[PDB]
Amino acid sequence: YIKGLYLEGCKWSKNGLDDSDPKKIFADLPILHVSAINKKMSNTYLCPVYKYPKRTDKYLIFRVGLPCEGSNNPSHWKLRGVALLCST
Amino acid sequence: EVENLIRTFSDVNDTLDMWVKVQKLWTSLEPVFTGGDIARQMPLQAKQ
Amino acid sequence: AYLEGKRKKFPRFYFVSNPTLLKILSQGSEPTSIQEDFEKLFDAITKVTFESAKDKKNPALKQITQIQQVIGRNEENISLTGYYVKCEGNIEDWLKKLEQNMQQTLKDIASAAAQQVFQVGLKEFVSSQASQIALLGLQILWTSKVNEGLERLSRNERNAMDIKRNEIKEHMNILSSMCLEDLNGAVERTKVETLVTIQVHQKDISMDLKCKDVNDFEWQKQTRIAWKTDIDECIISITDWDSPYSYEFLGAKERLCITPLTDRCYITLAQAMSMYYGGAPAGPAGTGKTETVKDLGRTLGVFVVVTNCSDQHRYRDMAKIFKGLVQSGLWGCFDEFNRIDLEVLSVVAMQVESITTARKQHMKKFMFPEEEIEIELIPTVSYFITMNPGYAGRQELPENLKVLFRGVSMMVPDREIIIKVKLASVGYLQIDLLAKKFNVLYRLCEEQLSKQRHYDFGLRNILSVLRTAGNTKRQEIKSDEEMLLMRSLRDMNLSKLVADDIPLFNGLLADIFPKLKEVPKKLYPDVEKKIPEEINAESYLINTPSFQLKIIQLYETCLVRHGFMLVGPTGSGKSTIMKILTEVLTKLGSPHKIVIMNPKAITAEQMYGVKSEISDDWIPGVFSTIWAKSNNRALKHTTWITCDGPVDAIWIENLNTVLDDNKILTLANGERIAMTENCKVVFEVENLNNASPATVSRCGQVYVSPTDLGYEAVIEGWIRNRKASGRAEESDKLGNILRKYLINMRFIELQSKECKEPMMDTSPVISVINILNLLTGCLQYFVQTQRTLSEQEYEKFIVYSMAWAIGGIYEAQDRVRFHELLLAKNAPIPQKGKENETVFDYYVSQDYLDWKICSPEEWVPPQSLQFSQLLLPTLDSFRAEMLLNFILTQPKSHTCSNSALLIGGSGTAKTSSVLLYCNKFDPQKMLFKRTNFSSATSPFMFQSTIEAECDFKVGKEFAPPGNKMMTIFIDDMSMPFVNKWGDQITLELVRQLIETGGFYMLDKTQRGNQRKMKNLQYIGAMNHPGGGRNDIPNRLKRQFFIFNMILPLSIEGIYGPI
Amino acid sequence: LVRKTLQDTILAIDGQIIMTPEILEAINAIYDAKVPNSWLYDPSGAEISWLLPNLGSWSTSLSDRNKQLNDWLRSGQRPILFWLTGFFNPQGFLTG
Amino acid sequence: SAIYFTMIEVSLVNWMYNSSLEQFLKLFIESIDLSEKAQLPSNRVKNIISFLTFHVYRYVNRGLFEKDKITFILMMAFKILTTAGTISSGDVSLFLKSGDALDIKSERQKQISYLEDNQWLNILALSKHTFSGQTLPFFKELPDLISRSENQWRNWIDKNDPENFPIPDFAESINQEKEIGSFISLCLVRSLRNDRTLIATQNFISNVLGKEFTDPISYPIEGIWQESSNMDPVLFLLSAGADPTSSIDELAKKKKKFPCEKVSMGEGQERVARQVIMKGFVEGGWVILQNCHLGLKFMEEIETLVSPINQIHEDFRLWITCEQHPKFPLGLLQKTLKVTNEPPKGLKAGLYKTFTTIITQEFIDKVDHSNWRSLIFTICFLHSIVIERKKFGPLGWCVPYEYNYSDLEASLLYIEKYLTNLMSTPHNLPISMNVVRYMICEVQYGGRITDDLDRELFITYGETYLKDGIFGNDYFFYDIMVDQKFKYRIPQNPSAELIKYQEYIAKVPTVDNPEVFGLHSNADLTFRLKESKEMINTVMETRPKDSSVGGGKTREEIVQDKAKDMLKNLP
Amino acid sequence: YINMVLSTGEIPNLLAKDEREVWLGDISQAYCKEKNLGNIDPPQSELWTYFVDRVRDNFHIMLCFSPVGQKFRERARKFPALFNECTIDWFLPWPE
Ligand SMILES: Nc1ncnc2c1ncn2[C@@H]1O[C@H](COP(=O)(O)OP(=O)(O)OP(=O)(O)O)[C@@H](O)[C@H]1O
Ligand SMILES: Nc1ncnc2c1ncn2[C@@H]1O[C@H](COP(=O)(O)OP(=O)(O)O)[C@@H](O)[C@H]1O
Ligand SMILES: [Mg+2]
Ligand SMILES: [Mg+2]
Repeated sequence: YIKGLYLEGCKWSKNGLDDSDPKKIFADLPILHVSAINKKMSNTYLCPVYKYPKRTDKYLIFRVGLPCEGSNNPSHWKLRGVALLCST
Repeated sequence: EVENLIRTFSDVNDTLDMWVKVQKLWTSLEPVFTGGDIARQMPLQAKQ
Repeated sequence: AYLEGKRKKFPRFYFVSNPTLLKILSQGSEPTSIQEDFEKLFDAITKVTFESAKDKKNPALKQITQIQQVIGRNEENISLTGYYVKCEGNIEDWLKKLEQNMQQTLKDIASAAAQQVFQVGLKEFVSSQASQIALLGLQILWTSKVNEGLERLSRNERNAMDIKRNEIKEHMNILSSMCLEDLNGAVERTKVETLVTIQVHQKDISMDLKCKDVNDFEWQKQTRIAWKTDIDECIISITDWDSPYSYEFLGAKERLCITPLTDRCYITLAQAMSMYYGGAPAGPAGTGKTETVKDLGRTLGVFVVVTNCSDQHRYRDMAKIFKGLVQSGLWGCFDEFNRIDLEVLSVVAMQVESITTARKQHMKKFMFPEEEIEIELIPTVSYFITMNPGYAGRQELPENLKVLFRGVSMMVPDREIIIKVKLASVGYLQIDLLAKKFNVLYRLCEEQLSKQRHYDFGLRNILSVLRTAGNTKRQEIKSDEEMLLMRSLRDMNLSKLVADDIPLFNGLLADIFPKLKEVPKKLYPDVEKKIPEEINAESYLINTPSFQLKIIQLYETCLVRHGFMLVGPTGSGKSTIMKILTEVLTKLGSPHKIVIMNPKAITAEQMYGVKSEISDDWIPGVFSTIWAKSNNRALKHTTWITCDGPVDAIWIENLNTVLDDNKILTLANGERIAMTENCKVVFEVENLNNASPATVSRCGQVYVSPTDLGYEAVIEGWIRNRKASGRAEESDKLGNILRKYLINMRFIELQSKECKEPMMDTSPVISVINILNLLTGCLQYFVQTQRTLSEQEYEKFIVYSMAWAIGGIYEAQDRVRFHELLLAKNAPIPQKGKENETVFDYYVSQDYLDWKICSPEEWVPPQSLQFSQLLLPTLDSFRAEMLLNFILTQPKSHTCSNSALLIGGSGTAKTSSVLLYCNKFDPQKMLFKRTNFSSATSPFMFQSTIEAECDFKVGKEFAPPGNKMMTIFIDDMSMPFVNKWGDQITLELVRQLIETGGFYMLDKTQRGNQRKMKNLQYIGAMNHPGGGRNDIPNRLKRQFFIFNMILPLSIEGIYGPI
Repeated sequence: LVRKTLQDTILAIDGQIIMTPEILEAINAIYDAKVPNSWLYDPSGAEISWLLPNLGSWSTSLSDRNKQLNDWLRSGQRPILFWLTGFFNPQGFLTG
Repeated sequence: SAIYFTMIEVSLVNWMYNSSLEQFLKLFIESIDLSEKAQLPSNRVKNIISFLTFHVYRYVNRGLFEKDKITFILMMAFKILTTAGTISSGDVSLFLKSGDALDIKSERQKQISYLEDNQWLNILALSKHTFSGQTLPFFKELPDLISRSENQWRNWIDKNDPENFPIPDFAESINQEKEIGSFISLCLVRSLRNDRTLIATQNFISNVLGKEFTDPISYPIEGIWQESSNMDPVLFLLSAGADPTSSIDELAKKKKKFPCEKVSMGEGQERVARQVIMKGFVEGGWVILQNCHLGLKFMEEIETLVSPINQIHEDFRLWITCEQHPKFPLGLLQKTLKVTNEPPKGLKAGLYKTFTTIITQEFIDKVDHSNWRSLIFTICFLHSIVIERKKFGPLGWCVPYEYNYSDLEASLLYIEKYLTNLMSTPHNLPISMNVVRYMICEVQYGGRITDDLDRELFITYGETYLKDGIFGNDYFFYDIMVDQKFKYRIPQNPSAELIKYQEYIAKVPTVDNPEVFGLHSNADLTFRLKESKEMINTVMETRPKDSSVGGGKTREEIVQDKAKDMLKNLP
Repeated sequence: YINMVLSTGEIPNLLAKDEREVWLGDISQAYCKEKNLGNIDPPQSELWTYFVDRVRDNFHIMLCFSPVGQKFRERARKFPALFNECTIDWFLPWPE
């Protein structure tokens, strides 16, 4: 149960990823529950959790699958620059 | 005496500056043409 | 102008320097003379065979009949089966004839192999064919198997690709089972390894291809070599770019592991060449930009002229190379091209722009800048720039250059793929599985484990594991692949690991390998029986499991390595493990000698020997003369040249060639001494901190942690040594009491918590060694009289000896907290005293045994008095006299070195209290010498004084005048200069001299022979560390007994009589 | 490192100690509410503390980061909701 | 004196910017002569001051890059107010910092939901600042006023143009002070709604210096030649992807100098340049020196060569062109006339530059198929959109790679090779397998790309722009409500005409909506914030290290009080 | 050297070994008289120890350093018993 990650470019509206509210940059994400799956797709956005807003490959922590189910492609979020920031 | 020594050392410089150069040139080219194979060719540059 | 005229006839001359061309053209008549310079003209043709030819008509005319590439001692030989090179007078005409017949033979040989590879086995084929054509043949096979596979998918024959993949796996099992046969020579090894670096990439690709036609893009991407029967010419396709094979004789060359990055890099470099733009791969150092460009050249069979670019390169020097590439038709990568001065690159841009414009228009000839005539362009040119963004060199390239060169950003090559190749190269199947596990461990263990300097979990240690993991796979093939790797991972790393990190490691090893329940170790049943037997010879040695384990681990490394080193803190039992192992190996066949030297104690120049500035004669080196004596195959001596001092960049660099697999010691006078099988190099380093990561990876480091030989073991031994001294009843009683305060309650752990700011920072073992010394020194009276005491009388002596050994280093405020802690744990203490009364004031009397306040002896005025030279008996002097008497009267032992340093504040009566003790010495019975250290004092300054002060000799051994037992006071011991590495050079001589009882003579005549002083005591006095004053080395602290001199509370007793 | 520098900056202005090259840089930074480069990066170039631009925000994190470590260390039980930002090696935590 | 000491503050920003005192005195003396002559002595003085400020600003602003253009006119505005008692060093210091020193633990709790934690510490800094020539803090009880249940304060922060609307509860007292009132009305907008600082400064500069300073000058090359003499050369500062050599020749045609000497500076081009310049000196003629920053040794020599001691013809004008370089010879900068030729860096202005330059009528006729001209636009449209992403910073591209026109040329040259092989083969559409096209245009541009998540972004742009339905007419990339709404099509040409592409690029809007890059409307608030933090960071470096700040507290005493206030909060 | 002299009282290998016996010859007649009129011929090791103490009693080393010089602070750290062992009289700035 990680806390205090901030979606840049996007908001979380409980139906997956949703378009950000006007003049409200860095919308806060709810409690992320991280585990292991043990290894063993379309309409699931493999978002990168960054240590800082700078976003270089040094400050990449890990990638998080964010559902994005309804009326918005995962490729549309990549263009919107969606990414989970620890710092700001 | 000083003006004559300056004139002397001026002409010494002109000689010695030219000498070290002519040596180096000569030192570079002494192996080629004394050597047989390049000197076999360039008969004109061998005679010089 | 004539030279430039020959240069234009055989372009490759452009890549040779003017002296070497002039040498070759002058020696054009005698073609044997040219043989040295063949390796500059062409690639991988080091030496050429010269036959007798036309021996009947126009004789003494030699003919060239085979091309050799020589690697070390072995060669790759492609004979010219027809197309002999008859070698005429004019060198540049027969050299052209040789480059022509080279290619024309390879084309003939490669043609007849790309036919053979289909109707001959892969084990059978690769053995017959030369490296370059085995590689080319294997590649031709694979691209036929895929093509044919995909062709049958397009016609809808189901599982037609799965059938071809199965062949591609057979082809790969063959190549891994040819790595297991260990064929002779460095050529056939580099031949089979390059085949395996390819066939993992061939398999990897065609394992996850998924294409339903030959023309589908995921296949077109892939580098494909095929032999076209219609144009009878090998053509190498990448995407849409179909180059012919150049047929340069590359011989047997190392190939880099082909990553999915490298495949995508190859496409870019190809797309550049097709569009006639240059290529310029730009990445951080160690990605092998140069090597990947070369690998593409070697894939197309074309010579790649590397030119190590620098500041010294001018626009003329560069223009010469480019006029070679265009006229020759060879590629030409420029290693570190950023490092060229920006001035040059503006002129080079016009050279490259002029070449480009000619290639785009397909011009047969173009005029180069600063050239009067138009020069011939070969269409198959290329030019590449290996740059570095985040430059260590100069600013980014000019605006003109950017346009001409198509970049490839090259990341650091994924480590898993490097390992996967290297595991295949050894002879393992299921490489993909292992290589993931093996990576995960080393990537994770680097983060989780403590960042210690001797830990290397980079590629250096990884490649080291895989050669040892391989040597184990060849011998036991039937054994499970995971267990062999898991075992070869374990046995190498376990030695290195500190005691805290062994449970962390064994956890990671049991995380990533949960299938493998338990792995059996190398029993070594011969040596394991001797260690107990050998230990019980010496009275003072106790055998713990965690100690016996570390002796085995030193022997495990001693067998495989020749440069094994023994890391660990001070008093860890490193020197004793050495001595035991050798005393075991002596009793199992061959005897084993150790030669302890301190490399820091002596100057680098004086250790290895250097050329004398006066009389121009060579002075022997100290190490060289030990090494030369040590390396002789006579009477199976097998000596171990140990280097007790700390490793530094300065002195190991000269010795670096010995540690490596060459095993030859260079003195830098043109003398190279070979290392015999019998002799070995050791290092008793404490830290290994200030040493390069390269030199560490060479040596096989065994770490000995504090807990391997605990202080509990040292105490238990000291008590064992008392019982062997003929006094069992005493030892039995000192046991019950020593255990009660030291092991049962962890008093040194409790003290160290409650008391803050100790004036000198000492380890817990050092404190215990000092206890056992001082506890000896007190009871040394009752040994002489054979007087056993009660448990009350010992329990006073022990708490005295504890108080000064453990709590001596503490200042006045902490002495009270220490004394208050003895009251909490119900030790015997003085019941009655004054305000600010401590244990430290009192002592336990010999005559009658109880706590007595230690009043100083009453002063006797020394006739005529000068206040300046008037030293009186004082409370602080008494306690110092008393303690110094206990350490210095003792007989030399394993615990004691008869030496007692006293730390203390500036002007706290250190120097006085020693000079008060150093009087009242019978001149006949004892002597005294004072040598004041300073920042200037080097080891040769100190060595020269002690050597002069004891000249009397008893046989080999030296001594002070007569046999006096001189006590060498070293005032201001801390002062000598601490260097950048944090190692005091002159104190590493002091330590050597106290420990080993000697040093190595530095007179020119006699080198590599020890001088050993028989009877010397050593007092020291230093201002306590901190506040920009030097701390003494931790290693040295262990030799000395250490107590803190404190300013008096009342100087009434001192100055009141005066 | 912060403790050391701050104490020296109070001494250096008063004239108790000579101004080192690192202390002059730290005094300049603290005036204009930027983090002294000494604290962000070590001489080698490796990152030693979290990279925030402002001093005020950098100082709140130092308190908040330390609180989550200290409240975990002193108490037996670990946080129910971990603050991933607060760790120096969050990649190391997740592998943990 | 103020203005010149601004020009010394600008020298610290960039080495190329530094102008001599001797160059300033020419501007200062000229500003006296050229000014309007008034009979009244005060009006005459007023007329010189107005003319001086501009005439020097005009001169300096020419030799400044677009990022440091607005930074300079803000430094000049402070340097004018810092001389009078209107602004102190502490006032200038506030605006730059504005409670980024304060930590929330030590100070008050936020208490308000709609303010961010930084916006509140910015408020707190205003609440504790006394400004200049005032007894108590102006903004004391602001955090009381904003905490009050008044929607007027929520509305003002939520407005699109906050700096244009009046401050909800404090407006009445801001209008009473004329000189400082404009600066405290700026400090409020820097504190709350930081992102609108570059736009708030223009409002401030216009109330301090006059309207004429906010307006763009945009100097033509005829003016740059008219300003220049024979003895004083014309230095051009080149940002990467700029070349003014064409624009010189354009002017040279009207002046009858078109066939002029050009010399790409390098190693062993010094001997060429001398021979060329000695012709120019006597005969007359223009001399364009390219990439001058590379051949530094000649730049020290050319200063003394082009001096009045050597005989120079009146016609002869020297033209240097060089990208900015540290350890450029100062002597030359102090003689030359410094201009900056920077790309206009819009999407229209970007598209225009590619279709005017590297695309020609020759180029769009190379393959001779509709689907080549269609693809020529899509690669050139994608090119600009990938450049204008870099404006938005780390959201844009994790790492900013200067994508040269070489990347565009190559990606186009590829499509010739590809289409020619499909043109050779017997709705009249080629196969144009876009799977391949994606990969190769994400291999030509992929050369620059170091980051793996920036790669995945470009790859994603490929899949949105180079899809199979671009060849059909009724496809429009992004139909955005920019102004009713612009379509952002592929322009359709029956007959291939470069004019009809350049004609459509006219109709494209100047103000690029963020929706064109697939970003949200809030992307501009992240862009605006970055270019305003960049402005504040550049003007912070210029600030003097003088202890006398004002308000009875030195620079070292402010540091002391903070260093002591930190040590007690440390754990 | 003047540090070494002040702490030890003697420089090692300063004067020739033959020159010792000449010097110590003159010293002897004062030594025998000073040590409560001993009037016995001393050994050459017991004569030195008096001569060294006779050197120190007589030989004074006045040093004259500047506190503002950066070397001054280094010399105190670098040479122990050059600052500690000699009485430091500090020269204040001149009064009215
Ligand atoms: N097995 C043992 N049982 C009892 N005492 C031991 C044992 N091994 C070593 N000691 C003793 O403990 C001390 C350890 O010294 P030793 O030289 O063996 O360690 P070391 O790590 O080489 O020390 P250093 O490197 O600091 O000189 C010595 O007093 C030694 O005799
Ligand atoms: N027992 C003593 N009788 C007379 N003076 C003493 C005695 N002990 C110390 N002192 C004086 O106190 C000082 C201590 O300094 P010193 O003896 O050189 O020791 P340190 O090594 O601490 O400098 C000297 O000036 C010495 O004369
Ligand atoms: Mg040892
Ligand atoms: Mg002393």
